[PDB]
Amino acid sequence: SIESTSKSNFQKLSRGNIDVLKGRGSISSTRQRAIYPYFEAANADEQQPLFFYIKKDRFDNHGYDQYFYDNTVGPNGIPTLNTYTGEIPSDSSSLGSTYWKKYNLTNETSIIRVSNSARGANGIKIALEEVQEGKPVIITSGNLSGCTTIVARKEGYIYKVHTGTTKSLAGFTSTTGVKKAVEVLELLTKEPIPRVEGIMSNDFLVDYLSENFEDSLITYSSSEKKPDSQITIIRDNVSVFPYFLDNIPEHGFGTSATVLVRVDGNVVVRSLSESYSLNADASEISVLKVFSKKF
Repeated sequence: SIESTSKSNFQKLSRGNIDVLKGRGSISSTRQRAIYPYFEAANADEQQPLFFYIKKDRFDNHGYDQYFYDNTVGPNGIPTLNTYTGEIPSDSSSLGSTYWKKYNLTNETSIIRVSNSARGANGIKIALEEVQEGKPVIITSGNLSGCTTIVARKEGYIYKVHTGTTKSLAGFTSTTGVKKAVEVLELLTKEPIPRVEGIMSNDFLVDYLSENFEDSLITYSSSEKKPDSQITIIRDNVSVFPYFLDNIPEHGFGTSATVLVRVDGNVVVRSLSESYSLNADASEISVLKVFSKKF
């Protein structure tokens, strides 16, 4: 039953098993419910004037944060960063969700959804030690449609940033989007005055992550039509995963989910990025590429 299968899903997750998320689509909902783990968030948006926000506060029940919101979508807009519990991992606001609209992970699972901002990046910083046994945490990116996500670890903390644009600013994500993501990482790593003024590209992001974090994973779109997006440098402590590759999938989306679970007293961190294809009516999905990484 949905109930028995969902309980089984939870037990697998609570034991640090990330296979429970493989090939089941994106986890994404606009629901808002307070969760137990403390974490910090930040935003860097490229509007005029430029905008920056640092949040060292908790997300409360029933109530979006206007600075992590985009009123450009739907009859009343939608949040770009929100927290909720696992009884409903995905809802009708998510086109890349199938399995998670039917089955769940129970209310004992906590979820943090981090989307990109209108013209920039949103990011969070969470301590591994904040996780409690039997209460797994999932950081989800929602559906990726050209945007970039970054997951990285540094001195007991996991950082996850999602950058891109909701509008059709061609070439934005691989350039200005990178600048916004780096500014957010700087703000979350005790640098109140970030100064990222050089030439931006995905290569810059790889070089930056290599120099400032222990290990990281970049989930992005690689396109010859927008060469700044193509990575040409190699760094041993930076893994890269192109979920979109030059018009392939012609119709689809990417996913990025990171789990933090305390198993037998030790907090484990695993990340999973996938690429899916969608049919004309967007009613069925097919997994194409998968990347599994332990932090």
